[PDB]
Amino acid sequence: MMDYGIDIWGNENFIIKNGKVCINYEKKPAIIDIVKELRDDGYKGPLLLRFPHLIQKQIENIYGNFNKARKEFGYKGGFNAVYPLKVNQYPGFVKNLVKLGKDYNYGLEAGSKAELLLAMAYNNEGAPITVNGFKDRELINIGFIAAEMGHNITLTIEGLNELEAIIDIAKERFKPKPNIGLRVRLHSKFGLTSTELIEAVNLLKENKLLEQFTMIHFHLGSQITEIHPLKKALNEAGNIYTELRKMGAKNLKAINLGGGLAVEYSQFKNEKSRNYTLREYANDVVFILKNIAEQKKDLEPDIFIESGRFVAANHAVLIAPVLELFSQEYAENKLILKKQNPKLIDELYDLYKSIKPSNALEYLHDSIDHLESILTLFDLGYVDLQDRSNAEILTHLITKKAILLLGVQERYLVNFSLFQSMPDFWGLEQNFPIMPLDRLDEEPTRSASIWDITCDSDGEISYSKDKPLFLHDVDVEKENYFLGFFLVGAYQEVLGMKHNLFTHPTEAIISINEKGYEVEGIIEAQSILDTLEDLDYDIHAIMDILNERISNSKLVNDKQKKHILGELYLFLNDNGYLKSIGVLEHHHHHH
Amino acid sequence: MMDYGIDIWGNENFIIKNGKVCINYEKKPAIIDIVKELRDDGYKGPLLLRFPHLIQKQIENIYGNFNKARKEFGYKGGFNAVYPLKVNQYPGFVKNLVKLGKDYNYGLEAGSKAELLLAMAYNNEGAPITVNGFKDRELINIGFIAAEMGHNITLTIEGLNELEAIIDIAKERFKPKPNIGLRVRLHSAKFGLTSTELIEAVNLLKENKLLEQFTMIHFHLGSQITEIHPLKKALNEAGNIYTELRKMGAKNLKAINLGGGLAVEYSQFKNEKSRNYTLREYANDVVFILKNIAEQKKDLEPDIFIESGRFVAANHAVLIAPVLELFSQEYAENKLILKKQNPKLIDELYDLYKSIKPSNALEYLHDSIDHLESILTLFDLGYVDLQDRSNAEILTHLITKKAILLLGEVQERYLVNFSLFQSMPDFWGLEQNFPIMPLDRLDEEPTRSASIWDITCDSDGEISYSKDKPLFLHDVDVEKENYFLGFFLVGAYQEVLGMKHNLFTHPTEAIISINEKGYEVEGIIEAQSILDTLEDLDYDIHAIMDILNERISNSKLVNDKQKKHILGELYLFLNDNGYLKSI
Repeated sequence: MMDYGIDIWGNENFIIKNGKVCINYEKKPAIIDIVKELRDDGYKGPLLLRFPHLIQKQIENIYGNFNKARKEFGYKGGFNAVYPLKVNQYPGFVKNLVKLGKDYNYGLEAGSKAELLLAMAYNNEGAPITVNGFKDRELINIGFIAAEMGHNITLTIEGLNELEAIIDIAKERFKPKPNIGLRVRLHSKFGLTSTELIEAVNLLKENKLLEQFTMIHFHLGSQITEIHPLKKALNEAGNIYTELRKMGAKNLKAINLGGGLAVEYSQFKNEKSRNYTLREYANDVVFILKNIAEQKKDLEPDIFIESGRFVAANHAVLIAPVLELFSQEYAENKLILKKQNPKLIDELYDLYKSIKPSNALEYLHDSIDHLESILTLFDLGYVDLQDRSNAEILTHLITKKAILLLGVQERYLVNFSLFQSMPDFWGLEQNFPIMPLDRLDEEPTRSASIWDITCDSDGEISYSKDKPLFLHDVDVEKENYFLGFFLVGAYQEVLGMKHNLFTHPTEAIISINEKGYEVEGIIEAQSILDTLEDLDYDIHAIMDILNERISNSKLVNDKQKKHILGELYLFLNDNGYLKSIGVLEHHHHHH
Repeated sequence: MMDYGIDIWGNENFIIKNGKVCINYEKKPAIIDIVKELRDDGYKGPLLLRFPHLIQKQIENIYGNFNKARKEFGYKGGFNAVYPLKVNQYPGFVKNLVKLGKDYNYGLEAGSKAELLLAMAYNNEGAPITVNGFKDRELINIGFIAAEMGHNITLTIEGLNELEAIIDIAKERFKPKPNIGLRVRLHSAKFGLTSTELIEAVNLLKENKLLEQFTMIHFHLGSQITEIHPLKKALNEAGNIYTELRKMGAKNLKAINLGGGLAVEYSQFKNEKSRNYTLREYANDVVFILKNIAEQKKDLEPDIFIESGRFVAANHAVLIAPVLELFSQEYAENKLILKKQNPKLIDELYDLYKSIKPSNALEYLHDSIDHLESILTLFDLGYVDLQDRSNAEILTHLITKKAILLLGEVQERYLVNFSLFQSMPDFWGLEQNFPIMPLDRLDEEPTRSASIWDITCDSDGEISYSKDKPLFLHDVDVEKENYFLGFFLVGAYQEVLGMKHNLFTHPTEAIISINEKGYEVEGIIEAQSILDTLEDLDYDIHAIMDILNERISNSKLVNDKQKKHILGELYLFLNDNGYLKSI
C-alpha cells in the first residue's frame, strides 16, 4: 500500500508498524508516540527530533562498506572517516557523533577559527582533525597549539602563501608541529596547480619539513549524484599522489577524497537521487587506488573521506502538526441564483447540465474559456462579483463532473517554517521525503500541497506530477494529524534563515534501547521576548513602553488594563509559533 | 570614466569625489574615511554601515512621488505607506524607520506574533499597523489588545476561518476592536479569499453587525516585481472588487492595500535594468487606474496603501569588506623545467610557442589546447609525470596569452574578508546581484578582470567574473596598501537571511549620522567572539574552556613554561571574532 517510498529514502532505518512510522531499532518505537509524550510534557508546536542511533548506524555503515571493500581487493592501505562540522555544528548532533564514532577513530573537519576551536574541544584525542579553508596567522597558530595539545591535526594548504606562513610560524612555535596537507587542483576552482605543487614540495624540502607533508586532499562538492566524476577525480588525484611521493614526499601516505557521497532523498519510484551505491563508491575508491599503486608500483595510500551529509542526513526528523485544512469549497448551493444572468454564465449552466461522457472533454475546454471571458469582463466592470462567483463555482463543478465522467484536493497548513527548518528547499531543488506519522494502514485520498504558516507564498511545497503527494482526509479539530520531514539533519539547521522571526523549533534527543525509548536533552523554542533580544532589542525598554501604552490608554478602564497586562506577559514569554484555531461557536439556532 | 554604474543603481544618493565613493548629502563624506576611522577605533574585519539619511530620502521619495501623482490627476483619496518588518527587523533599521517616518505617518506591517509585538512597541501611536499571515486565537487577541492600547491596527483575514475567530473573540474582549482587512485572491498573480468567499465574508460581518470594521482590502503580488504590467493587471482587478464590495454594503471599506512589489534597481551594468519602470510611473499608474475605476463605478476614490519594504530598506546599508589577498596565475617561462628528455607532446608545445605569429596565431591556439588535453589524458593514465604536466600547463598558458597579444579568462581573484552566505544570501539563494565597487582609487582606471570570492571552503561562495557582469578592480598590493570593496543595496532581506555558514556571525555594524558639521559614528555592534558564537549554538562555554584548559595542562609535548604561554593565546583567540585578520 502507500508507503511514501519509505523503502527508497528510508532504508532499513524507518519502518511502518501499526499504521504508524517507527524507528526500526529495538521495539520499533513509533515517532507519533514520542511526539505525543513530548506534547503531554507541554511541548507543542513544531519539533525537531534527533535519533543518535541513526547516527551510529551511519558511521558503522560507512566503515562497514569501506572495510568490506578493502578486503575484497585486499587493500593494504588504511581507511579513516572525518566529519565536516560545516554540515551541522549543533551540539545535539556533534556531541553524539564524536561519542558514537570514538570506537571508529572518526575525526572532525573544521573550516574556520570557530569550528577549529570546537573540534579541539570535542574531537577525541588521537582522532584526526583536518582543517580546510583560508587561514591567517592566527588560525595557523591555533592549529599549532592543537598539535602541542596532543591532537592529531593536519593543516590543509589552499595556496603557497599559506604554506609560507606555516613555515614561518613553524620556527617560531615549539617542537610539536601540525601535519601539512596539500589541496590539489583537479583538472577533471581552488587548490594548488601542478607547477605550484612542485614548488610546495621544494619549499617543504628547503625548510626540512617534508616530514609534515602527509596527505593530499581534493573536494568535488556536496551531493554528487553521478559516480563517474568521482572516479575521474580519484584517478587524477591518485597519480598526483604517486608522482609526489616519487618526488621525495615519503611521508605522503594518504589521500583525502573530501565529501560528495550522495544521499538518497527520492521518495518516488523511478527517480533515484544518486545513480550509485555506497558499496560501489567504496569498491571504486579501493580499486582505482590499488590499480594506480600497482602501476606506479608505489605504496597503496590511506583512504580519507569527509562525507558529512551522508552521516548526518537521517539522524533528524522534523515533525509538524497540521494546523488547518484549506480545501476547494464549491458546492452547487453556493450559486447566487441571479434573475437576469449574463449570457456567459448562462452557457456555463447549459454545460453543467448537458455534460456527458462524450462531450465531457469538450465541455471542459469550453467551460474554462467562459470563465476566462467572464473574468476579463469583470476587470472591465461589465459583471458583478456575484457573476464572477457563479462563473468560478460552475466552472469548478463542470471541471469536477468532467473528470468524473472521464475516468489540488487540499492544502495542508503545517505549523512550521519552510525557511527555518528546510532552507535547502527554497535555496535549491533539494526535496525532503514527507509522510504522515500515523494512519498509514489507511489509503490516503487527497492530492495535497502542504504549506507553512508564512505570508510569503514562496513558502509552500506545492503538489506536482513528478511529486504526487497524497494525505489522509482528516478533521483538524476532531483529531491530530502530524507530518514528518525526513533526512533534514544536514545543512538545514545551519541554513535556518529564520524568516518571520520563527526561531529554531524545540528539539529533543531520543535514545532507544531494549527497554524502549527515552526522551532527553530537550531545547525548548525561544520566547518572543528572547527572540527580540537576540536581534539586540532592549527587552526591558520594550516592556516598559508596552506597559506604559496600556496604562496611559484611554479606551479601557483600570480593571481591564490589569487584565491586558496579564495576557501581554503571557504572550511575551511564549514561543512565536501558531496554535490550532480549533472549533468555532455556532451563532445560529440549531440542534 | 569607470563609475561602476553608480548612476544606474546609485541614484543621487551616492557620488564619487576625490577618487572615492561618498554619501551625496552634506559635505559628501567618503565611506572609505568612515571605515578607516572605525578601523582606528579597533574595528577590523567586515563591517555593515547603516545610513539613516538614506532611509529618510527613501521615505520622502515614496510619499513625494505618490503625492505628486495624486495632484496630477487630482486624486481625492489619501495615501499611506507601511513597512513590512519581514524585510528587515534589525533595530539598527527599524528604530530609525519609525523615527524618520513619523512625520509621514509611516506605519508598520507584521506577519507573526514576534513581529506584531515589536510593531506594538515601536510603531508611532496613530500610524497604521497591518497584520498579515495565518493567525490563531492568540495572535488575534494580542491584535485586539493592540487596539485597546490605542493603536491603529488592522487584522487582514487570509481565510473565512480567521474571520470567524475574530467575530468570536470580538464579543469576548472589550469595546475597542481592531479594523478588519480582507485579502483578495487575484486571478492574475495563491492565498486570499475567492469571490464567493468574499461575499460570505461580507455577510458574516453583516450578520454580526461588524461591517464597521471592514475598512480595507489587500493583495500581495510578491517581492521585486520587475514588470509594471502585472501590477496594473492586479490593481485593476482589485479596484473592481473594491467597488463591488462597497456596493454590497461595505460602506466603511475605503482603502486598498497594494502590498509590496515596488522593485529596486540593483543593476550596475549599462543596458541591464532590474525593473522596467520608474517610481513615478508606478505611482501615476496606481492613482490613474483607481481614479478611472472610481469614476466608472461612480464610487469613492479609495485610500492608497502600499507595503513596499525592499524599496525603502535596500540602500540604507553598505557592507564593507577588506581585500585580504589577490590570487593570479604564476605562468612564466622561468617556471618551466628544462628536462633533458621530455614527451614529444610538450616538445611540440615548445615549437608551437617559439613559432607563434600573427599568421598562425589563431591556429596554434587550438593546437596548443589539444596538446594540453593529451598530456592531461596521459597523466591520468600514468604516462607522464607532474613536471611534464606542469610544463604543458605553463606552455599552453604562455602560448594562449602570447596568442591573444598577436591576435589584434579571469585575470585575478580577490579574497575578500566576509561571507557571501552571511551578508548576501540573496546572491546564493537567487539570481539577486548587488552592485560592487571599490571604496577609493576611483580616479584611476581599473585594469583587472576580477571575480571576488569570500573566505569559505565551499566553492559555491564566490562572485565569479561574467560577460554580462564584467567586473574590473585595480591591481593593488594587499600588503603594501589597503583595498576595500563595497556591496550596496544590501539593506533588504540580507541580514534576515544571513544563513551564517561556517559560523561566521553577523559582522560588526555601525550607524553613521551625517549633518552640516560632518559625520558621526554611533551605535556600534561589535561582532560576536568565537566563545559567544559557540554559546549561541547552546554549547557549554564553561565546559569547553575547562576541557581545553585541561588538554593543554595534561599535554606531554610541552613543558609548564610553554603550557602557560599556550593558555594566554588560547584565551585571546576565544574572545576574538572569527573573521580572518591578515595574510
